[PDB]
Amino acid sequence: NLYFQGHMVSKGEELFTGVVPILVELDGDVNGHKFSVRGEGEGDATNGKLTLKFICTTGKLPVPWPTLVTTFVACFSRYPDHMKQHDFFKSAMPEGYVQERTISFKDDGTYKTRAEVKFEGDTLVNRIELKGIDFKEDGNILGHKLEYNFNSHNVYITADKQKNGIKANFKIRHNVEDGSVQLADHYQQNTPIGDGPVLLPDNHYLSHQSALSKDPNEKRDHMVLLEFVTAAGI
Repeated sequence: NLYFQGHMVSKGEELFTGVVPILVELDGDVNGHKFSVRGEGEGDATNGKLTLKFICTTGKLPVPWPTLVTTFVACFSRYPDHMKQHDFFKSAMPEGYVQERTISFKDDGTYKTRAEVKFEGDTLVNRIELKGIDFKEDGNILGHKLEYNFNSHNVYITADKQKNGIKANFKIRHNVEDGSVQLADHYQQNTPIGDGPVLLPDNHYLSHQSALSKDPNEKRDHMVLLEFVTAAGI
């Protein structure tokens, strides 16, 4: 008798009832400084929780770890039941979506990132290409003057019916070691990788909270990240 695979039958938010393994791979280039990062962990969409651990595979990371948190999977957001029809990220799965950002650091350079978030086998993969230009060698970023912590932020989402996708805009505040704040202007676009229909939502926001720590037994440059994300606004 016949055998049916999980994705032959199920799609969308149903692939996220359980705990999904995550793989993150980033190839970076900032002012000609090339680096790579590999991360792995789990995502629990029912609770809006994800745990990730990142290791710089090319040695010393040339930017501070907090500047990369936003680049390092909104499909694990906790959407309340009264907002199911507005969860674009889960509806594009398993084929996934493309996430593109421009991150303009105030008084400094800009990141441009292109990421594909999709299932590879039973693993949720976030594969990123990052290009950084016009950073100051003494600035807060290349000079490693950012504190190792992260603040909570809301990501304000609007539909983009033109490109069958999503748009978002938000400011990130990085604590600087001298007591000031380094601003990171995020502009974001999301478009489905596949051709199937996707939920295009009314205006709403994702609420992000993050916790960074270290593993004292890991000698490679690394970051441990706990994130909680929930949806709200309607």
